[PDB]
Amino acid sequence: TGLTDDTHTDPVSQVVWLPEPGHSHRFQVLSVATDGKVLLWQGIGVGQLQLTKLKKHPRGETEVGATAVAFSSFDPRLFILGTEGGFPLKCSLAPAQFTFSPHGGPIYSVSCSPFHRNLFLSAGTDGHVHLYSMLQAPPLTSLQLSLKYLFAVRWSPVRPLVFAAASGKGDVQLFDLQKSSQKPTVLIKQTQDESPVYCLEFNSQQTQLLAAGDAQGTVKVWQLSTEFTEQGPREAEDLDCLAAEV
Amino acid sequence: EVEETLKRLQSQKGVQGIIVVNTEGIPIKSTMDNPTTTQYASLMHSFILKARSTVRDIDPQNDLTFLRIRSKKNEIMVAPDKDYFLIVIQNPT
Amino acid sequence: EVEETLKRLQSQKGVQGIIVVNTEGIPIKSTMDNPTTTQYASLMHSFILKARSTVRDIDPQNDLTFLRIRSKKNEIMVAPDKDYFLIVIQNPT
Amino acid sequence: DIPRLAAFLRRVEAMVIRELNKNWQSHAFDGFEVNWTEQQQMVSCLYTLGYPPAQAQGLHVTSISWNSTGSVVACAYGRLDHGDWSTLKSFVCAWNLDRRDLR
Amino acid sequence: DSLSLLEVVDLVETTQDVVDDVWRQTEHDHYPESRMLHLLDIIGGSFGRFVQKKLGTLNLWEDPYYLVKESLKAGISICEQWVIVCNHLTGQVWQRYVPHPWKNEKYFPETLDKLGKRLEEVLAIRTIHEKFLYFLPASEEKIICLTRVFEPFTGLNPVQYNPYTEPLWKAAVSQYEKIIAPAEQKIAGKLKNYISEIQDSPQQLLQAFLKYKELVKRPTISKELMLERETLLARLVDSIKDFRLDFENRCRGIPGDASGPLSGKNLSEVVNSIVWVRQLELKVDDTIKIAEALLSDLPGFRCFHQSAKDLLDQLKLYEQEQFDDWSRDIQSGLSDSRSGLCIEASSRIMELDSNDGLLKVHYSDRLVILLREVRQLSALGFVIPAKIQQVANIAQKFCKQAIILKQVAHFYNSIDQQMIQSQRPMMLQSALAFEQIIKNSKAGSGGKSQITWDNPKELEGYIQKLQNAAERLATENRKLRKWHTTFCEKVVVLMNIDLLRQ
Amino acid sequence: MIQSQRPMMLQSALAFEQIIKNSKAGSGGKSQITWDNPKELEGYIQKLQNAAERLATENRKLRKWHTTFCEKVVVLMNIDLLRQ
Amino acid sequence: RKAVIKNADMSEEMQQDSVECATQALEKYNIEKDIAAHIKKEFDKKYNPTWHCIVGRNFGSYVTHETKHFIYFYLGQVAILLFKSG
Amino acid sequence: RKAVIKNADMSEEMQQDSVECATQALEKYNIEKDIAAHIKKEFDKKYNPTWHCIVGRNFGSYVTHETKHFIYFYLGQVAILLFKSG
Amino acid sequence: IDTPRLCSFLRAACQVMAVLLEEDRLAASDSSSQLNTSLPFLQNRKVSSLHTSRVQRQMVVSVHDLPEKSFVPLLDSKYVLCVWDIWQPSGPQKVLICESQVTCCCLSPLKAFLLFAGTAHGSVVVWDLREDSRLHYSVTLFWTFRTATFSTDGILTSVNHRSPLQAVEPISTSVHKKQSFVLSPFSTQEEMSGLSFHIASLDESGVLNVWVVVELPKADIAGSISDLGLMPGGRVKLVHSALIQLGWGTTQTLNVKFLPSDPNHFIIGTDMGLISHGTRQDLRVAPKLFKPQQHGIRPVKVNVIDFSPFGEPIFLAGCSDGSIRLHQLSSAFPLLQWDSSTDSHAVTGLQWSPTRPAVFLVQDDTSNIYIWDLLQSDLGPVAKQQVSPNRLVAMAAVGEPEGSFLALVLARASGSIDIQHLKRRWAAPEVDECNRLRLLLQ
Repeated sequence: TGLTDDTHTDPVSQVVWLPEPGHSHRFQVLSVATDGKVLLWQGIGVGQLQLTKLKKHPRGETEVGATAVAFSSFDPRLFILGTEGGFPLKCSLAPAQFTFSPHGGPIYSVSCSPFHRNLFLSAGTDGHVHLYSMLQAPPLTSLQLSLKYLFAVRWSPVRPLVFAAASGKGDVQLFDLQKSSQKPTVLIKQTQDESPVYCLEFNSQQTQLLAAGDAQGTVKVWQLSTEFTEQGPREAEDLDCLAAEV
Repeated sequence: EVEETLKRLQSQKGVQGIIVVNTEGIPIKSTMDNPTTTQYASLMHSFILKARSTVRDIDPQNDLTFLRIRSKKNEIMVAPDKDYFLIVIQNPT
Repeated sequence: EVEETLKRLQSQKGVQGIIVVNTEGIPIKSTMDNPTTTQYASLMHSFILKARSTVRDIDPQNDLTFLRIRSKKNEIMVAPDKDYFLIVIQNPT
Repeated sequence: DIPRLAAFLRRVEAMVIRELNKNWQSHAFDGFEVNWTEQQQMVSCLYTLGYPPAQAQGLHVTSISWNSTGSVVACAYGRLDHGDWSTLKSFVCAWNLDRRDLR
Repeated sequence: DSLSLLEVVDLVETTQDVVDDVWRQTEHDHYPESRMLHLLDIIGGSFGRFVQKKLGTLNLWEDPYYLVKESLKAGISICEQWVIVCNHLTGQVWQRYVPHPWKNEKYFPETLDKLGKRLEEVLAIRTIHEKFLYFLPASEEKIICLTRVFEPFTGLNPVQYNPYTEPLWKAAVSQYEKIIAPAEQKIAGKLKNYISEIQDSPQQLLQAFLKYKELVKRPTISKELMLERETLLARLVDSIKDFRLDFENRCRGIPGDASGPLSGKNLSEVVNSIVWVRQLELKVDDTIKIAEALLSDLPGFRCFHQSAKDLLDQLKLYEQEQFDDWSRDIQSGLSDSRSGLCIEASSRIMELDSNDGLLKVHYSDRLVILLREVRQLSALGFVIPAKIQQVANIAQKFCKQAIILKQVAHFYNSIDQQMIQSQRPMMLQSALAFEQIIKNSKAGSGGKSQITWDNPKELEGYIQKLQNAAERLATENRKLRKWHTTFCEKVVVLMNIDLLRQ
Repeated sequence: MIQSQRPMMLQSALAFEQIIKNSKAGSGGKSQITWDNPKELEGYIQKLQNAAERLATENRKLRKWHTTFCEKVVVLMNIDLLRQ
Repeated sequence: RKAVIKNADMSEEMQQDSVECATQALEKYNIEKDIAAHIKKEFDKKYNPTWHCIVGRNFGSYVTHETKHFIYFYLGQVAILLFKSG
Repeated sequence: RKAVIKNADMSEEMQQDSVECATQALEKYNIEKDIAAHIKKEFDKKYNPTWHCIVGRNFGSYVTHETKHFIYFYLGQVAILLFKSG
Repeated sequence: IDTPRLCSFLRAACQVMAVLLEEDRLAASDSSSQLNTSLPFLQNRKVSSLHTSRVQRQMVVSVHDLPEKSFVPLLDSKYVLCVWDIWQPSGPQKVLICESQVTCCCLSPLKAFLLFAGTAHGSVVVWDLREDSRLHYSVTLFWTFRTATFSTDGILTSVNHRSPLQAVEPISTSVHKKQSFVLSPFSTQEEMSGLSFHIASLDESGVLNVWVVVELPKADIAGSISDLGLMPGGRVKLVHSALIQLGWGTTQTLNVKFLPSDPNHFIIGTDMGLISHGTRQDLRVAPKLFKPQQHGIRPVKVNVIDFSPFGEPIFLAGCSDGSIRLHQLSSAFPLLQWDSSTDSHAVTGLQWSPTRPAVFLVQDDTSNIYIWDLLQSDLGPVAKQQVSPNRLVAMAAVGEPEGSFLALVLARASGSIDIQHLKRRWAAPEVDECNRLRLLLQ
């Protein structure tokens, strides 16, 4: 059990695991403080946490809260914080480098880039999925879904550069980068009068198992075949890198 | 169609024999003697499996596309399959 | 001399890396990254042992002359030798 | 033994430098189309519907995940949108997609 | 000269402010006019020479245009920003801070203005060329040939340009427009096919024009796409029409759908209205600007702008009204009934003859409400009146104890009505021992009511004591619940076992 | 077309030939179109070509049907009479 | 993972239980020794001693079994050999 | 094929036979199942049945043996489990 | 095995083996001749032309035209393209067929994917070379024919211009596909998929045309108009003008030749005795014309144009008066105005030797070939040889710069085919490089 004192009183928005620099069996557990703390600890360390502090212009109107954090598989010390302010903040913890101005609405979801470390997702009230490359923070591309909200995004570094996400209408969109940008290729629907899905996640052990959650206490599994592998899809990475540099 | 092509191939001076191995070392068609037919089917069945594993071990999202093994006496080619592959032996000389 | 010829080979548009496997699957020279250096050396050592045996089994008076493995990702070639073989990988694309 | 190693490198060099280039641009048969699996049909739906029966009547799903190790283990958690600051609101429902998990 | 273009874009603002401030009535009514204008004239002209030199070092002809575009835009911002602030601020500085003879008049020759336009023309030309480059397979011959045809034309307006032979450049631009035209004609054809292929999807249509807007605005292409631009206009009218109706039918915020559920709903419906309207404003505003850029102010736009702008203005008013109510209610509530010595009063048990001790504390809900309230206003770029900041800082001090005080209060009130479900003395007797620990502290309840207000540390001690007991009792409760389930499950199986078979 | 000798396309082809044969009869006045004004001939050949193009399209469609029927038969010869 | 039975000298009911038991053991443990220990102990209890179980990714074996008490099967890439003898 | 005994419940003379038998088996046979079979059979002949042998590079086991008839050792990188049961 | 669903694998395996065997077959200073004159389908046809290749430096094509005498009673098209190799044994390797007179033939420079030819009546055809043998009429004694193309005879367009063609050439200038634009409705890469080179076709009218289409994913029959095969079309078109300076008043062209170095440059010759220069991208680089140090007109009716296959960009051309000029690209006037021996007759064929020295070959009407080696001698022919079986129709010099070889293939009006190898002149190579530089400097 954790503590109840000043260590971590805030109503943390997320919990994430990381590998510890020590033996690979050890995984540190973090939370996303709503107040501006970067909190990491070990198993027994949940009591008397071990690491704590990203604040730009401290002691003032500076309350750096975030709703989600994603970490790049590339390196333990690269991750993005989904700040409530709306502008994604890069942090390596506290240091920070880029403010990503293309996405201005309060963030509800982030995701790290799949392989090649250039397709970093942020999405919030804007309803627009802005990808960017942390190397320079340019607007790479913005999906222009005319939908109320977004609540989850689906990436698989295992698969080619493909995208799907669950939106606050009940539909789940799929996008084949090599075919379309704004037009969903495959779309999964709900029943006639079901309220929107509020979550989406995909099994890390691919096995073509996708799961989403409806407005009822029911989780539905789909077996998807569309995302087959192939030699050549890499082109999507070159297309995005060239767009960024021009 | 396929039988006519196989005959035409066999007529080529380079080709030393053709074996159609179907059920994991069990042939149905051969242009060779029986002892060689059975041995060859077995060897190439095991051999191709090893190559396919090697490729998957190098990268877990790629399989065999083709396999060739060469020797002083003759040269053997096989192709990947879902259910069964075909064996060709030729004299490279 | 040989260092220049290996670089010459490496400069070829097809070639994506060269590994000189010496000590029974443990290389001594490489133009590739470390994970790949050991990955290819180890796997191909196991394979060539199978390939050489395969030739001796199919005919008891012949050794291996050459092997080629093709895949969707890349292609690998090896030749046998008295003490040790060499691995070259190309991009078929 | 450096000159012995060099000698080997010379011999194989002679083979590979010639053989490789000839093969690389041989532009040989390109009709290889093998799948090793039956073609899957259009994406399916409602593969499995896991949930706590009684509790699912009033709750809605807000957090789901899969166990990386036990790929059969699907986790879900529903809750009520309001009152999440005071009372016990829900449970964590897991179900395996494993042998004999017919319910 | 030691500063880059990307930095001086901000210096122009700082320098204008500080110089106008120091001229104020400090030690003397007004410093002699000599320096009053001379220093500003030097500063303005110095920016001119600065930008002129720095843009030359960009090599506005070479291949790395990516970095050039960034630095070039900065150069323009420097030139224009200084002129704008000079012309605006001068009008008030000489009336409010320094009684300078000149009033409601400017001083600056605005040579930066011509320099800024010069760079704007260069940017527009380079940008158009890059847009043609994307279509290089369409106009390959034109793009390659014209590049070198236009090079000697650009050479009529070199870096560090001074408009003292400006007519020469005018001739160069006239030829540019007449010679580049074949490129525009071929691309215009391609664009018509590529846009008209869009099956009247407002989404794809907007993006098609948005991505190549620099080309569409060109006289040649604009006319070729006239039918497509008018078609988009009509659809854009349809869009804001739908938004208007959706707003009107939901603005009251009564059904859950009209508000829009959010995780911040725990503060109040204000957060929902803000986000809801924010989206409406952005969508309507964007459509207005796109129509303006593309239509070139045809009757189609006149009608569209009227309707869409009126809607946009109503949306802005909606937001402000909702905010004003929010702010007023919070300020009123604080001033009315919360500033009056709110304390951490002990559990009012006797009032509720059920052992349900009512820990009547004004801060009960208000702590988290205030924290969310300030978070909302801060994130959204609103000023938080001092009154809220003051009570918020106080709330922080209470929070340190309320987090643990509620725990021990809850355990007491809860255990009292959960242990009775089993009637095992194991729990009923030890719960009384816990109650005794509570009562021991309660012996000083009258004084506990005043601790947190002045010094919460004493209370922390009392709570920790009760929490330690609560941890022991909670452990016993968990064991009890575990066993209770265990025995229930086995008994319900045994009654279903037929002794004659199983 | 002549590889299958389908009476449908054979009849359509006859109708095509009728266009040529009737057009030939018109040569009494049309045999000097090119001399005076070829534009009429451009329309002439395009219309005749269009008829041929339609014929070509119809033929491929019938081939599509033909294949469909073939696909069935090869299935039918793999039916177990004692079970299916 | 996927259960594939290659050889069996065992009743249909015991075959399925062997797979099911190994599947649960594989879900609970990562170490092959501990997986084997679970499988063995469960069989001694339900089907009488004495069973032996070997679990691994790379081995060959030559063993003697009592009739109707031997199975060899895979769970994914891991082979499980289970039999009675003694 | 250097021998290192990790655990044994076996007399020293039987330990020697275990290593010597496996050593000859590994010299003669390339295939794991055949190596195991050689070793098992030699023990059945000299020390009576019923012996069982596992030879491999990656496995865990949990087995029951007759007292004083168990050995587990490596030859190089290959583990050999040799015991009597039944 | 009973099911065709598996026999597909057997087919594919055969296809692989067949190609490998075909690849395996590609094995190896005076008269030393060879003959490859099997007549499996050439019993009555007459030779009309020869063409060599660049992908297979040992490959040659030979055009044959059937007379009214039918060696076979079958419906036998009169126009075929004989494809064979120098080192292969007697017997053509492949054959292509068409309906009308075929000429203006060329091959694909990157790989043997397509074969191109211009029709006598102005249309353009292209055969699919990289196709297995199936759905083609076969004969015993086995030999199989191949016919597959969708000609411009089908869908009507303007690119035909209803004018006979004069020459075609593969234009290796494809440098597009820099990127598919992020907004797909405006991505130009898609339409260039598979396009590695274009094909040019010039007609008598002086109108130049360029296009190419490539596509593999197809099935037996298509909804659009095509042959019943899996082949691309001719939707792409570009048109370029010519004869602006030259142009009763209506002029025509005779020959065109592009620049191997930068294929965007080319020259065009006319009957009026002049050759113009131009290019594709920038049409104002050097719009000059070539002319010798002459006056008046001298309508020598230039009929053969070629290019020296070496670093310095020098074009060569010959005319009916038996003269040849070296029209250096960077000069309006030629370097060496040589009047060939036997100037009393015309130039019938020119070529540059595929060898290290800059040896140049000319054939005349009397079938007396003259050779120059300007690296070691003056403008006088360094060698010559006529033939008793005179009335030569065509020649082509074929060789490869390392194994190496050098050959010369010829054909006679009698319908026979000949070839010999005099590779002693393949290269010094050291002396050749020494004199090569010298000639360039002086």
